[PDB]
Amino acid sequence: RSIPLGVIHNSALQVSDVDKLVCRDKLSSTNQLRSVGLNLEGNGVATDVPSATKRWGFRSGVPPKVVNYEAGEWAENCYNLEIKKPDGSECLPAAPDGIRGFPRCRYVHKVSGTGPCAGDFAFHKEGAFFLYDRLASTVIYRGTTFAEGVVAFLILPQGYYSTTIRYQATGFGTNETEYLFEVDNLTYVQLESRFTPQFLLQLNETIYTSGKRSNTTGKLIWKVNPEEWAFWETXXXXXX
Amino acid sequence: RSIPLGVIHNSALQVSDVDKLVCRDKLSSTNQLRSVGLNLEGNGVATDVPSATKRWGFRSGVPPKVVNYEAGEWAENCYNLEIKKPDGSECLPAAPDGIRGFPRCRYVHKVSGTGPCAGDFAFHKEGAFFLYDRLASTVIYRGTTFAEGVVAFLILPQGYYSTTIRYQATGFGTNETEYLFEVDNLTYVQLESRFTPQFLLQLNETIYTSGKRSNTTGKLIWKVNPEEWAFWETXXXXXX
Amino acid sequence: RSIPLGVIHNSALQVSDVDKLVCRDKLSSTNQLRSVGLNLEGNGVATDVPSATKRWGFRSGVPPKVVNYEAGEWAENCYNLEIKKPDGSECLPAAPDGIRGFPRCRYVHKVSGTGPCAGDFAFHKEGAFFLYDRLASTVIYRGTTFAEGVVAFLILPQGYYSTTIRYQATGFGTNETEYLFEVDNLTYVQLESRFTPQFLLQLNETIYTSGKRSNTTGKLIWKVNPEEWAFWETXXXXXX
Amino acid sequence: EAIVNAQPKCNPNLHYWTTQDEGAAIGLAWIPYFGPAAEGIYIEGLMHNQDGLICGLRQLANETTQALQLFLRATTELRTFSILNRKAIDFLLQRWGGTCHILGPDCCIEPADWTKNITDKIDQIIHD
Amino acid sequence: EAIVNAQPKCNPNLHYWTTQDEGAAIGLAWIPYFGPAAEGIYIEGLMHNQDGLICGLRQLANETTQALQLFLRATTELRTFSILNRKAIDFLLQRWGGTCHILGPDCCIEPADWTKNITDKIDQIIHD
Amino acid sequence: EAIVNAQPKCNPNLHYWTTQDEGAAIGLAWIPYFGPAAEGIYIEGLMHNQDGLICGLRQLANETTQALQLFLRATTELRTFSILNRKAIDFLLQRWGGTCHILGPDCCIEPADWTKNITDKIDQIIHD
Ligand SMILES: *[C@@H]1O[C@H](CO)[C@@H](O[C@@H]2O[C@H](CO)[C@@H](O[C@@H]3O[C@H](CO[C@H]4O[C@H](CO)[C@@H](O)[C@H](O)[C@@H]4O)[C@@H](O)[C@H](O[C@H]4O[C@H](CO)[C@@H](O)[C@H](O)[C@@H]4O)[C@@H]3O)[C@H](O)[C@H]2NC(C)=O)[C@H](O)[C@H]1NC(C)=O
Ligand SMILES: *[C@@H]1O[C@H](CO)[C@@H](O[C@@H]2O[C@H](CO)[C@@H](O[C@@H]3O[C@H](CO[C@H]4O[C@H](CO)[C@@H](O)[C@H](O)[C@@H]4O)[C@@H](O)[C@H](O[C@H]4O[C@H](CO)[C@@H](O)[C@H](O)[C@@H]4O)[C@@H]3O)[C@H](O)[C@H]2NC(C)=O)[C@H](O)[C@H]1NC(C)=O
Ligand SMILES: *[C@@H]1O[C@H](CO)[C@@H](O[C@@H]2O[C@H](CO)[C@@H](O[C@@H]3O[C@H](CO[C@H]4O[C@H](CO)[C@@H](O)[C@H](O)[C@@H]4O)[C@@H](O)[C@H](O[C@H]4O[C@H](CO)[C@@H](O)[C@H](O)[C@@H]4O)[C@@H]3O)[C@H](O)[C@H]2NC(C)=O)[C@H](O)[C@H]1NC(C)=O
Ligand SMILES: CSC[C@]12C[C@@H]3C[C@](C(=O)N[C@H]4CC[C@H](N)CC4)(C1)C[C@@](c1ccccc1)(C3)C2
Ligand SMILES: CSC[C@]12C[C@@H]3C[C@](C(=O)N[C@H]4CC[C@H](N)CC4)(C1)C[C@@](c1ccccc1)(C3)C2
Ligand SMILES: CSC[C@]12C[C@@H]3C[C@](C(=O)N[C@H]4CC[C@H](N)CC4)(C1)C[C@@](c1ccccc1)(C3)C2
Ligand SMILES: *[C@@H]1O[C@H](CO)[C@@H](O)[C@H](O)[C@H]1NC(C)=O
Ligand SMILES: *[C@@H]1O[C@H](CO)[C@@H](O)[C@H](O)[C@H]1NC(C)=O
Ligand SMILES: *[C@@H]1O[C@H](CO)[C@@H](O)[C@H](O)[C@H]1NC(C)=O
Ligand SMILES: *[C@@H]1O[C@H](CO)[C@@H](O)[C@H](O)[C@H]1NC(C)=O
Ligand SMILES: *[C@@H]1O[C@H](CO)[C@@H](O)[C@H](O)[C@H]1NC(C)=O
Ligand SMILES: *[C@@H]1O[C@H](CO)[C@@H](O)[C@H](O)[C@H]1NC(C)=O
Ligand SMILES: *[C@@H]1O[C@H](CO)[C@@H](O)[C@H](O)[C@H]1NC(C)=O
Ligand SMILES: *[C@@H]1O[C@H](CO)[C@@H](O)[C@H](O)[C@H]1NC(C)=O
Ligand SMILES: *[C@@H]1O[C@H](CO)[C@@H](O)[C@H](O)[C@H]1NC(C)=O
Ligand SMILES: *[C@@H]1O[C@H](CO)[C@@H](O)[C@H](O)[C@H]1NC(C)=O
Ligand SMILES: *[C@@H]1O[C@H](CO)[C@@H](O)[C@H](O)[C@H]1NC(C)=O
Ligand SMILES: *[C@@H]1O[C@H](CO)[C@@H](O)[C@H](O)[C@H]1NC(C)=O
Repeated sequence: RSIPLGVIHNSALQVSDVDKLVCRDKLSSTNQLRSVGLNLEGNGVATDVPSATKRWGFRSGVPPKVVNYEAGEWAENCYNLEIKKPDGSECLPAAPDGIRGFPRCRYVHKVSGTGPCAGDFAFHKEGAFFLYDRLASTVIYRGTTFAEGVVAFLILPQGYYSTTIRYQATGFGTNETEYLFEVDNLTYVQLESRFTPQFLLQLNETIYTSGKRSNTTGKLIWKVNPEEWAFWETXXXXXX
Repeated sequence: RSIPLGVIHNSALQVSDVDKLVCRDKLSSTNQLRSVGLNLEGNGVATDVPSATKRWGFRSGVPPKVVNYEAGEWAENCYNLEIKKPDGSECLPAAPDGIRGFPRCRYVHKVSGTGPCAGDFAFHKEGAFFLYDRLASTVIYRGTTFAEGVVAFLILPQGYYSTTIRYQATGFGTNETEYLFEVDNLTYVQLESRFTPQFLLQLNETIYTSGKRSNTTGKLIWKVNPEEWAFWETXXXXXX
Repeated sequence: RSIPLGVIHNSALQVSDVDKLVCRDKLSSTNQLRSVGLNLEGNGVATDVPSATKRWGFRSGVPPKVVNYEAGEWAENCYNLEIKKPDGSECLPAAPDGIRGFPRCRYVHKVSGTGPCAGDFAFHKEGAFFLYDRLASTVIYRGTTFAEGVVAFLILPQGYYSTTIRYQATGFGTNETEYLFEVDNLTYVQLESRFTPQFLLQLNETIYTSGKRSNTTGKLIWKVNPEEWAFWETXXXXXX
Repeated sequence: EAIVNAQPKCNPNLHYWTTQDEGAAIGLAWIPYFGPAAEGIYIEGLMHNQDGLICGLRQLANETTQALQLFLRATTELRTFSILNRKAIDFLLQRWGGTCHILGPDCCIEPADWTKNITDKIDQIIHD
Repeated sequence: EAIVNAQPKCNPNLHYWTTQDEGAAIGLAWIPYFGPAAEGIYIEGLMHNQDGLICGLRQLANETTQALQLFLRATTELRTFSILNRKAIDFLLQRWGGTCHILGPDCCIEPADWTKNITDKIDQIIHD
Repeated sequence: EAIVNAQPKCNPNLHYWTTQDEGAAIGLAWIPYFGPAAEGIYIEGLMHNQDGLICGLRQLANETTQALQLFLRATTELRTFSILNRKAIDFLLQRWGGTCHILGPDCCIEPADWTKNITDKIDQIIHD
């Protein structure tokens, strides 16, 4: 039915029944109301680029919608997309005036590349929102850092480090998408779902220090050998 | 004075006096309030293109204004205008973001052509609104289907077929405007006010089936011979 | 703390304490609330172009903000800025849709010229607003007449002549800015702070009537010889 | 006052369209990616002229126009969405924007059951 | 608190402009197509410093600026039109946002006439 | 009803960011020209799962999504800022949108102290 409103009662969070009036409920001003955003991360969804991009898809005929929210959660994983069609045209719209990136991201996964982009806008296939700076959108904007999340509404009771991880993509938004983790402009690693951000950063440092970067004009691509816990509770070639 | 608000009382719709307070009046939530749009059609105005375009005019110095409305009436007649000056410049502004055509139209009268367009925006000379998709505007947008209508505000008590009819116009927006009903790109019929949409569609089918379309590279224009009820209660040449 | 609200009590204007509830206070409708704009002029700030432009400065990283206001004060002094960098690029953004100039100005000081413009937007260094037509902005828009002012909020109790004065500027927005009052396109007067608008207009009329305008293709610049009250309570060369 | 339709004609039947924001979606249809396009978000209905409401509505919207236009002229807002919310606020301020004097014509408080609740106690006290 | 003008000067007269949304238009002037241009929608007035209100207003607007700027910093809305409506809501919530205890300092209900209405009945009962 | 977290996992700690519009600025920091850039307007906090509120919040936001999406589908407003204000209005209309019948289940008026205030007077009248 209507949009639920959370309220603290009996030492527990509840949704207030509109069909039942509680006079003991006290709302003393609009400052007692809050909209808040929570990250899908916090529910345990896979956050690696291959798993996360499978949750987004292109669709035409549905106008985008934005809703504001006033407080949010620091993110471990955010994303920033520069996707083009094979012919060079942009797949994503420029960010509307006043929409900036999500404000707290430990790792920004920046994906550049190409896909067929068969639809006017990119939506969340599970109905979640793309969280920007205190604005939640149903669609992805070009080159703008976002976290996946959902919004709640409440009656209240009466340093920062960011690291960008860059990737190339072909067939973005399809069944068989290909991802490459970028070490420099000529040195790439075949991306797997199981690669955590910390692992990619260590893999990058050991490639620089071991001198496994390309030393030709050509593109060098590494495949990494074989070598259930959430983030808060913890020329081709081969490398083993 | 203030914007009137309709309310049901004594088995009749009334406007509520603000200077008089009625405690028996019950407003239990904002969901009991509605804005609604009604079509000028329903009051019996002539709906043919020649009569309807005489109600609109161009004016400078007055900023456009939009107001939303939540429910509307299925239209028999809507209009869609592609008007240019003789020099090729557009007379009407592109539709602002989020403004789509009126959602239910039996016949869309699409008028293309030229006029002097002596003003920055096209307004309703009787003060009515142009009704789009749940937005009412004081001005006409280019290429965007609208119905003529007016808005009311209420306290509530506690398939679809569309056919486009195309026309050419010269001297649009003036005393002596000329209209042509388009059969194909080379076959036109001199438009009269008395021609109903159903008549124009039958006239079109009998021209195709009789082979009275142009069979040269040139433009063929037909004039139709001589041959008080509202819609809900029911090379030149000649043809008799 | 919160945004103050002015109210008339004991024959005096007061700010209402939110922590204290006064039941005798009567708010009978939203029409009893008003937002109003007052001009910095009315507090006695210097209004000459050299003094007033020193109160504005360029800054990046801060998004512009607009707030509406419903009533304002007739201004003696307004300003209108066409500032470019030395390379020809605009320093100020075009006025957003629906923002027009401040509606009542005895004198519009129109300043054209160049400066380094080291920041994305021009802000008021004292936190005042730029007042436009019933919209107050934190930033200056290109070519749009504004008055300097501040906004208040109230609970209410239960011809027009404009003259444009034109100036050229170099080093706009810096310590050592240079201003020229424009008589025609080839005749300028070195501007001083002490020059009132009425004096500049008289200086302009006596230059035309005395024939002290340039009579070559070149630019003639005059310096004026030596010859505490608020406005409501009252080739180079030389001229004495 | 009652609304007096003074139009040349009246269509007595109202074939209308609108939306519903509390629409019970089946399965995934509420997900924007999976749901209907802009053209398919509408419900439809048909209302007849019982109590003359349809003809009243046409006249009401007609008569609203002058006040609504004058409001739009005076606002600097490009698109106005706030009229109904403001009316609900004014509805509340009209009744509760000041001290409520019980039994006075501008105070919507019914002390009937409380007066009777007190009255039953006094009859009990008199019995004592 | 009372407003204390602490400005270097005060213009004691307020020559103002505004609009009126309930402006009784003559004939067709309310029709946008026929009405005034953007520059002609204004009424004017002149207010003097009776009760020191003009100088109070200048100081009030001056002192409002810090709180208003901090509000604008924290909102993501490009143009804010909602401040007065929100204040009217807060006015209502301050008085009616909870149970109203009659005779308590936070309940704007006057039972005077109702207490007197009851008092006249008891004097009648005592007469019985 | 109580909120029942049915997610595969729950991060029991909430490291959050927000703004404060009544932020006591030191000196000139409230002046936009002198204040922080867009990236520095945030306060931070850390909230633990006392009373299970964090896991409740995650489930609440999850369950809000269908109704919030259906609302966004039906509005033509590009950016919606008005949901909380509308909820405060509905809170008021639910209690005060009609005549308040004292002692009735839909009237949040406490006559306790007033009933006792009257009761002390009758005991005084009986003493007379
Ligand atoms: C609120 O919280 C709930 C509970 O956490 C979330 O529920 C999730 O909802 C989504 C879809 O709405 C579910 O995803 C779907 O899963 C189906 C079956 O699950 C597969 O994967 C699981 C592992 O998670 C296996 O155990 C299982 O055997 C299945 O293999 C899929 O069939 C669906 O497939 C669809 O999408 C794919 C991807 O493109 C297509 O290839 C398919 O053709 C098909 O269209 C779909 O992926 C998810 O499982 C639910 N999680 C849980 C824990 O129940 C809500 O989403 C959340 N609300 C919001 C707004 O976030
Ligand atoms: C709410 O409902 C009322 C009632 O239905 C509507 O009233 C109409 O208002 C318009 C103008 O506001 C009227 O139109 C004007 O009519 C004048 C005289 O009418 C002529 O036509 C009628 C046939 O309808 C003849 O009987 C009569 O003898 C006249 O020949 C005209 O003189 C006016 O002319 C102006 O416009 C024309 C067209 O460009 C110019 O050439 C002129 O120079 C002049 O500027 C004008 O056309 C209309 O008659 C009214 N109808 C009725 C039934 O009274 C409201 O409009 C409606 N409100 C809204 C917002 O819709
Ligand atoms: C509400 O009302 C109050 C009172 O009227 C206004 O207060 C003014 O606030 C501004 C700054 O916020 C003050 O300006 C500052 O003045 C400092 C000292 O004043 C000099 O000038 C005065 C003459 O007015 C002399 O008497 C004095 O000796 C000083 O020489 C300056 O040091 C400051 O300088 C800063 O800016 C300059 C200009 O770019 C830079 O070069 C400096 O490096 C430095 O950054 C500054 O100019 C002003 O004096 C206050 N007036 C009064 C009367 O107190 C509020 O501004 C007003 N609020 C709003 C929103 O309008
Ligand atoms: C007991 S649940 C109320 C909370 C408690 C914390 C602070 C909150 C807040 O926004 N305070 C604000 C209130 C206004 C004040 N001027 C500044 C602080 C209110 C946000 C919060 C939350 C929730 C979900 C996601 C992110 C953040 C965390 C929920
Ligand atoms: C008795 S007059 C109340 C009406 C009755 C019908 C349905 C209405 C409506 O919008 N219902 C909505 C109410 C919210 C609900 N979640 C979905 C349905 C309310 C619109 C209507 C009308 C009026 C004029 C023009 C077009 C449409 C027709 C007026
Ligand atoms: C006693 S202080 C109330 C004032 C009195 C005058 C008229 C005011 C007004 O806006 N009236 C409006 C009220 C609505 C009506 N439909 C049209 C007239 C209300 C504005 C005013 C003011 C203040 C500061 C700056 C400029 C203007 C001057 C303050
Ligand atoms: C493409 O995607 C579909 C659906 O996810 C899958 O069944 C199919 O195997 C994939 N590959 C090809 C070649 O179709
Ligand atoms: C790598 O490529 C990007 C884009 O092609 C370019 O902007 C960047 O300067 C390059 N870096 C180096 C070190 O060449
Ligand atoms: C990879 O390692 C090099 C070597 O220090 C470093 O400069 C670069 O920033 C690293 N890349 C990332 C994404 O951290
Ligand atoms: C040159 O590249 C090869 C393969 O990337 C690498 O094994 C070798 O160490 C490089 N030479 C250097 C870094 O001197
Ligand atoms: C043009 O329009 C006016 C006014 O409608 C009319 O009087 C005139 O006869 C028309 N034709 C010409 C040639 O002016
Ligand atoms: C008719 O003309 C229009 C515009 O000039 C064009 O788009 C359309 O293709 C033409 N149709 C045919 C059948 O040539
Ligand atoms: C006119 O008739 C032809 C023949 O069937 C048809 O294809 C065309 O769509 C008709 N035009 C209209 C406007 O219905
Ligand atoms: C050719 O055109 C003429 C005039 O439009 C028409 O009378 C004739 O039947 C046409 N010929 C055909 C359709 O074969
Ligand atoms: C430039 O401005 C600064 C600060 O206002 C001032 O100290 C300095 O003297 C000015 N001139 C030069 C040449 O730096
Ligand atoms: C003066 O210069 C301006 C801009 O350079 C130009 O628009 C204007 O026509 C000129 N006036 C004369 C009289 O040449
Ligand atoms: C300066 O004087 C001339 C002569 O009358 C006049 O035309 C011109 O407008 C004056 N300039 C200003 C700014 O008043
Ligand atoms: C020519 O210019 C000079 C200097 O501006 C001036 O003194 C002289 O009167 C002018 N001659 C005229 C106006 O005939």
